[PDB]
Amino acid sequence: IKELAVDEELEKEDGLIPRQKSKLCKHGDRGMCEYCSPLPPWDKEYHEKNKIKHISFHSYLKKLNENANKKENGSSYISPLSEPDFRINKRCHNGHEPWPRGICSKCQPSAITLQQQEFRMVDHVEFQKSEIINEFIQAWRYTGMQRFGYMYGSYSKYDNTPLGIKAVVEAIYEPPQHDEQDGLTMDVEQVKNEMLQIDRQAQEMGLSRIGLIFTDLSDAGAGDGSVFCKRHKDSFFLSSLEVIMAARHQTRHPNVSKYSEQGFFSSKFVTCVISGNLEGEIDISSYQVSTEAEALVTADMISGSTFPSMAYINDTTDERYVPEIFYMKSNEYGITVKENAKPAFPVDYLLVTLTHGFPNTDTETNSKFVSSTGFPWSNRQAMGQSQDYQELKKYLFNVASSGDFNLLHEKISNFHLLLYINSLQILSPDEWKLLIESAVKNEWEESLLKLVSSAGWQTLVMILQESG
Amino acid sequence: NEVGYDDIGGCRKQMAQIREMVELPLRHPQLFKAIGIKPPRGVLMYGPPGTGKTLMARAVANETGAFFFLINGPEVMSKMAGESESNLRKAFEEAEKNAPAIIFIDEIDSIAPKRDKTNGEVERRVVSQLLTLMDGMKARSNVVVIAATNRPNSIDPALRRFGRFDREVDIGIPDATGRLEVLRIHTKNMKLADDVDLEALAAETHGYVGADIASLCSEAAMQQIREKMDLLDSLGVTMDNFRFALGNSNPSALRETVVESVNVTWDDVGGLDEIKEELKETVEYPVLHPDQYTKFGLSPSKGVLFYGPPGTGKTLLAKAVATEVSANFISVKGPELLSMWYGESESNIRDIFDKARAAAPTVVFLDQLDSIAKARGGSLGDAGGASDRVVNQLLTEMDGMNAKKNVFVIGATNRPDQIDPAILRPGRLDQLIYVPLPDENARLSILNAQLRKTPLEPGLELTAIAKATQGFSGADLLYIVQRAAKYAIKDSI
Amino acid sequence: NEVGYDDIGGCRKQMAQIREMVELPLRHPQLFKAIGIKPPRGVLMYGPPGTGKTLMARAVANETGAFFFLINGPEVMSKMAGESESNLRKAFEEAEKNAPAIIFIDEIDSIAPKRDKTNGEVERRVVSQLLTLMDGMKARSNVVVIAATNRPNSIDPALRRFGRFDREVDIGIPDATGRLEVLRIHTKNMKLADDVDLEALAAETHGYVGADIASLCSEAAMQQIREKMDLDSLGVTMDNFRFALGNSNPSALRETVVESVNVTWDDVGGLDEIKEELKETVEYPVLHPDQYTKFGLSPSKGVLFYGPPGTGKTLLAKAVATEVSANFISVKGPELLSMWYGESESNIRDIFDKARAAAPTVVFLDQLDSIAKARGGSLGDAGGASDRVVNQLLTEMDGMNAKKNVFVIGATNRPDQIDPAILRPGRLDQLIYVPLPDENARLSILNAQLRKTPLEPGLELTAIAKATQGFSGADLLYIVQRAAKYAIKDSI
Amino acid sequence: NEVGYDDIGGCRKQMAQIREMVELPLRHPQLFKAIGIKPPRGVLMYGPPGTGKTLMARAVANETGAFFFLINGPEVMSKMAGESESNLRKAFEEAEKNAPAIIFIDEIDSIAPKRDKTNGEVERRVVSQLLTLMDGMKARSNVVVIAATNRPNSIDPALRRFGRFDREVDIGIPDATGRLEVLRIHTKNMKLADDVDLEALAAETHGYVG
Ligand SMILES: Nc1ncnc2c1ncn2[C@@H]1O[C@H](COP(=O)(O)OP(=O)(O)OP(=O)(O)O)[C@@H](O)[C@H]1O
Ligand SMILES: Nc1ncnc2c1ncn2[C@@H]1O[C@H](COP(=O)(O)OP(=O)(O)OP(=O)(O)O)[C@@H](O)[C@H]1O
Ligand SMILES: Nc1ncnc2c1ncn2[C@@H]1O[C@H](COP(=O)(O)OP(=O)(O)OP(=O)(O)O)[C@@H](O)[C@H]1O
Ligand SMILES: Nc1ncnc2c1ncn2[C@@H]1O[C@H](COP(=O)(O)OP(=O)(O)OP(=O)(O)O)[C@@H](O)[C@H]1O
Ligand SMILES: Nc1ncnc2c1ncn2[C@@H]1O[C@H](COP(=O)(O)OP(=O)(O)OP(=O)(O)O)[C@@H](O)[C@H]1O
Ligand SMILES: [Zn+2]
Ligand SMILES: [Zn+2]
Repeated sequence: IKELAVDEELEKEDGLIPRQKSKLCKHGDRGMCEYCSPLPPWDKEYHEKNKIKHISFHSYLKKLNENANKKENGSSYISPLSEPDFRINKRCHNGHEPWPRGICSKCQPSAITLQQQEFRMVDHVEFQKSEIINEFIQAWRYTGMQRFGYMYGSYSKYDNTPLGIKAVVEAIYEPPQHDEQDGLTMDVEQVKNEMLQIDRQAQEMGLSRIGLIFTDLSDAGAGDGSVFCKRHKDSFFLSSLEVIMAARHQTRHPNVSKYSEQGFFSSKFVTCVISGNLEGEIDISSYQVSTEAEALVTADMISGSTFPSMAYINDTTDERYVPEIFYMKSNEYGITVKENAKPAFPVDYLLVTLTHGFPNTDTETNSKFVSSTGFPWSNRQAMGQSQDYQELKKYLFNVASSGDFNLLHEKISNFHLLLYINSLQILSPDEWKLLIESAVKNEWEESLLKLVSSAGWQTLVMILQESG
Repeated sequence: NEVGYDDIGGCRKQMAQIREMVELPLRHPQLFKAIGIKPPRGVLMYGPPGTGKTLMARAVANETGAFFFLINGPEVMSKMAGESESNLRKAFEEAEKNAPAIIFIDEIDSIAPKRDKTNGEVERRVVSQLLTLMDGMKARSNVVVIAATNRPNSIDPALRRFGRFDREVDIGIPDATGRLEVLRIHTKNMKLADDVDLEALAAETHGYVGADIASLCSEAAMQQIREKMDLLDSLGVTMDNFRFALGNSNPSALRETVVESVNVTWDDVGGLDEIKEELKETVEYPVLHPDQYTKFGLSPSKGVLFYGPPGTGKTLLAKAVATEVSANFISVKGPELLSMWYGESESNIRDIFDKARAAAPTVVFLDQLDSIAKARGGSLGDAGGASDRVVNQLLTEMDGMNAKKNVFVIGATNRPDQIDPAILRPGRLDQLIYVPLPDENARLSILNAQLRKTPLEPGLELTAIAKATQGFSGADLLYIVQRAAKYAIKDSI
Repeated sequence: NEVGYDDIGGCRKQMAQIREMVELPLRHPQLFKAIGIKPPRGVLMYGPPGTGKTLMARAVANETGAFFFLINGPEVMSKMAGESESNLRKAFEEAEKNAPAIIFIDEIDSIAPKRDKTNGEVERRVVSQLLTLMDGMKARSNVVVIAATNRPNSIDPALRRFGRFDREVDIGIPDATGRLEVLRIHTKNMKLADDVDLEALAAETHGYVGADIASLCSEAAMQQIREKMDLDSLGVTMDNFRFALGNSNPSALRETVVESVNVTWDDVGGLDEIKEELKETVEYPVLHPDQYTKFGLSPSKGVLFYGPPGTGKTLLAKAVATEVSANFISVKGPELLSMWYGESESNIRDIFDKARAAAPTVVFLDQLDSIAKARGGSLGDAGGASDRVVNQLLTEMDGMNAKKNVFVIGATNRPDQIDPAILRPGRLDQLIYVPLPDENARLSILNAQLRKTPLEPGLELTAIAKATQGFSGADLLYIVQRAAKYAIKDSI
Repeated sequence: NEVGYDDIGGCRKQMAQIREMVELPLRHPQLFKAIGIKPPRGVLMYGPPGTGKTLMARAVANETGAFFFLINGPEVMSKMAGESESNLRKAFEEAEKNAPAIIFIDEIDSIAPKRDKTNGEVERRVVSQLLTLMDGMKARSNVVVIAATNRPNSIDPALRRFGRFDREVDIGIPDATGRLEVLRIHTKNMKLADDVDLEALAAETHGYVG
């Protein structure tokens, strides 16, 4: 099987950390005893020294390869990187062949200790431009209600975190949803039918749906104060209703891995939320879900509770056997061992954090999508920017009826403009594929003149001039 | 894929004890509320290994209709951060939600040791969780707990209370008709020949267990396919394959508690024409006529001290007495002494004393009296408490044992005055039988006894050899006859 | 770069025996159908180190292509929370996921031994995890388990049962030209000369289980490159293997002498009558043991000896180890005596258990006055007494099988400290007092030393022997020891 | 610091046979290819401590220019039985990366004791890691291991069987000429007068370790 091009590059590099000679070393200069030996990239002591709170899963893959492959014979190639299962094997390899009549300890799911995950799949989410997500908050500034979107992007290496993958996003697509002041809830059938055609155009453009965003602002008084502070240390970090939508999105998009026995493991999916800081701004934060316990129990046992920090655990009806969930908390006198014989266990423990950021404006490798970021989006029907062909006379117009190719190609690289053109499918699919590849790639000057000489682009500007 | 119900032979007496115990109140909630007696909620099975502990529990629970919650011994307590109690609390809670249920705790001796052999802190946490949760089943939830173990003395003594574990079921070794019954249900799917005789195999195998009988049929089939192999047509297991399996293999006595009945018949010790009437009143008459002691009220003397000259005296003067019983003989000997410095000094004898009345009939032979209580019972004794724990359990287990079941002990030594005099206390050794030196009328029949399987010419006079033996005992009679067999094979050489 | 079936020789009988229980449950499992029985799982190998236990396990794995697995002794033994009980069942379910598979547990005595010493630790619950794991293997013809150890008596006897571990096999010592097959494997890659011959090496290498043979050819290559002061043609020679015999020790770092002292029949001076009576010992009934079953009587169990010291109680005591080359052992008198009181009866037990396991064997005793102690302990009052050391061997030597080549032989100097039950018939029958040699036997006493040294024939052999008028057999060694430092006298 | 061959004497008959044991397979590994057999991996030294057991390994390391890996005895065995097996795995992996390399360990009796009646120690999981690490790695790799200890009979007999530690050297106390040689070495910088003696000063010691 074949993995991603980014995932195979992190596997080949060892990522060792070099050290220097010290006063504690008693050996010679041409050697190393223990104090200047090469440090492994999975040691968590070096991680918390530089305030890195997770061990960068590609290095966690290396720390399990040392346990799988040894100096001894072995002759196995097991590679035990699989999803730990809480479901019940029906055959059970014993005399209690039905679960209605019989269950023993080798098939019973053990009591969940609630230990936090030490490794994250995505180590650092990054963005492309501050003007891209400024249009997303501007949707709230016009209708006053919450929004929703899906992030399309790619992946590359990250040199800050040892053996880490960074998440790059390029554009944000919004599905048609019904907004509300308190929260939001849309139909999953019309979104999945709409997201199927966007994945078609994302393949030729080199994009993949790897993220989503949802807003939560609660403006205070619209004067000096920006927003309220809903999510803090004493309150919930992520609501339990949005854990369900984050869990189903990770199971729909698996990550291919040759080390896993099933063929897919350790999904690379980000969930970002606009919530605001403690003091005064609308700074965002992102956390992703845990694979070890939460990713498998969401198929059978997650039920909604009235508290945003916790989630209710329901009962067993003849196939849905669940084990007891335990966690430690302080009582009125001291700190005690596991107490939970009670439902509504918290879900903030099962989240691992990420580091969001925006790159510097002075230099970058590329940006690939900065045309205007002011074009009316596809499914923004709550706002007034959902126009017909009247907008195409205002937006591009083949500027001033005779456009220069340095000023014409800079507008054609928009994500939602190219996704609006092919829906009319005036051009051929072969000429459309070279149209979107010219706008997204470099050395575009020889191929842009091929587009203007084609009869399909001439019919597009002729059918636009007669219409309003 | 499970075993049936009638696939167990030899254990029919303990089957009828357990069919009314755990099967009948499980399917019938009535006839206990009407009689006003609550059913027992705990049974304990114990005995030697390889006797049917884990087999009978799966057989009695399958074809009755039950839940059959299985739980293994060493699989629990191997958890981290203290979740073995939650795996035990969810075990008993999920059983009573869909009653009737059976909770079979297999290998309970690996969970509950005694409080003097405690290890760490998680071993105390799981024995007190089990004792608390056992008392919570008094709501008549139709939950029966079956516990199987191997050593009843190593378990914690706080498990047998009024409600936790009241009844105990002991599984003994099968007899000649019992070992024959397991051979019928083990050669069912096997292709057998006509030369085999299962009655002769059960009569030869006396000290065999319920697991050794499976080795006798499986090794003879493996031996037959080692012969039939060349360029599957007929694979009937022959008598010689079972005879070879008796030779190369062995019973369960791998220097454990010995299971054999090696006894010789009469006229195998020479003479005894005035001594045979003195030995017939101690191992036959308590078995043949037990009512003569119950009508009068006397305690039968189950112990006779033996001492005599060199030569004979140890085994052939004691094993020739019990020809009519021929039960299992569990003996102590030379290597069965203080090998472990802690605990295993009289605890290896505690399963001999308490099991003699539970697994009756069982004859225990006692020898090497000068190596157990020589310096410890004397006037000087032991000073320091190092190994003074040997002369206590040999005396305090005498008054605590009555003549309820068939018990028998025999003490034999070469020096009768080298043992502690409290072993010869009244009430236990009131019958003292002395085996004397064989005279001239008995030494000639000794030479006719130890020359049994020999091609002896009857034309010679064996009296003339024995007439020159006055201070020569039966060992010197064995010494004078071994040299006669050395030069006899040299004539063939 | 893996080994195969032809990689090791010398154990060809044990190779064809162990190949039946691995190929037939995997290649052709249809023979177990329509016969009723179930194919077994456990194979038990045991022997001395350096015999190739792990070599035979890897050779049968690569020659079949099965899913081989390895479980080490000291590796998986945890003290954290019982993790050894979770990692044993983890290895069993991983071997059950791939068919066919084979696991290997070396040094199985290190994982949960017999409870004569520990009896209270977690190893009691470790072995009981292995009982229910092997008995719950209802998956037919999938997993075959093999094990390797060095002492079969230190393991718990619950493993030797029907289900888990039956069909044990002892990997013996390649004495019947088996070292020639080991030399054919190791020396086939080295460059050889014409003077070498592998048949002239196995006859002189007593023991030599195989690990030291691989060390012998490597050390012979070190002697060949030693003369090179430094295009290259080295080879080997016969003198390189003769250099490696004397300048390298055989497998005797644990015990000094256990095999022999390199003597023969005619190294004891005189005493031709006891040479005839020594032909009624274990030389006699081994090649014909059915005559005693025909005649219906057990053979002689023990012959005892006592007399003047220095008359052949170490030469003739070690001459039995050379006239049959049996599994000899060497144990001293108070070396059997231990410092612990509870060990006073088990130390004779493991010695006698090795005698019935290494049949045919030769044992002996020296200075039984420290062992017999006919009074039975001097005073008492202690936590332990000197009474269980003699009362245990008098009963254990009676509880031995007659057809197992077990016997005793004595060498004492005091006939009064020994107990009358020690000299009992059936345990020590022939009361043979060793005599002082007369004038007809003291001529070959000096000739026992003159066989190897080049004595001048002009010197009269009986002139020095005629000076003895009641001397012992060791006193004529003192003359040739005095002459060993009186013969040179000018060559400094 | 930077020691050489001419810094110690006395054991020169054993120093010559050491130079054919650790320098000859490293400088000329193709000589064992022509003879067929593999070069030896483990040679250990013993004797009284303080005859220069640690200085002998540093002298042959600086006189060859190879990599010098060092694992201390009472340092890596004092951990909680979990990092010692990974330190030995890191020891053989780093020496393979920068071949030619030597591996010097000292006080192996603290790592490898014998099994006796006084059970209760750890005694496992570290030496068994050294058993499965040392029997491999012989695919003409330029690596050798050198052990050092005080009591040569307290070591476990499984190490000195074959292929792991097969060659041994006995560096003991020097003779009268051996202490005379180290007296000239240790007095090369002290500006002494002509009144001092060397043969009489060495003969008046007669039991002095180096
Ligand atoms: N009536 C019987 N008594 C004893 N054993 C039997 C009987 N019938 C069959 N067996 C054989 O004995 C085995 C069952 O023994 P079991 O599993 O009970 O061992 P145990 O020592 O009695 O208990 P445990 O399993 O706890 O050691 C079966 O594999 C079967 O072949
Ligand atoms: N009727 C008999 N009278 C005398 N000796 C006999 C007789 N039958 C057999 N023997 C022989 O005498 C021996 C009996 O000796 P035994 O085993 O009693 O030794 P012991 O020293 O008397 O026993 P202990 O060690 O208890 O004193 C047997 O080996 C047997 O060959
Ligand atoms: N056919 C053979 N028979 C005996 N020895 C051999 C054979 N072939 C090679 N040898 C030598 O014997 C040694 C095999 O010993 P091995 O590695 O099995 O030690 P072991 O102690 O048996 O293993 P374990 O530690 O599992 O008990 C090898 O080093 C090899 O040189
Ligand atoms: N046939 C012989 N007769 C007498 N002496 C011999 C004979 N052959 C060799 N010797 C010499 O006599 C010595 C034998 O003495 P031995 O070792 O038996 O001492 P011992 O005191 O008899 O033994 P123990 O310590 O068991 O009493 C040998 O050193 C040997 O040189
Ligand atoms: N040839 C020599 N013989 C003896 N001593 C020497 C020699 N050359 C130098 N020395 C001195 O002896 C010391 C060597 O001791 P070393 O460092 O070996 O301690 P050690 O206790 O032997 O090492 P370890 O800690 O490994 O046991 C050096 O400090 C050095 O000054
Ligand atoms: Zn260092
Ligand atoms: Zn199950």
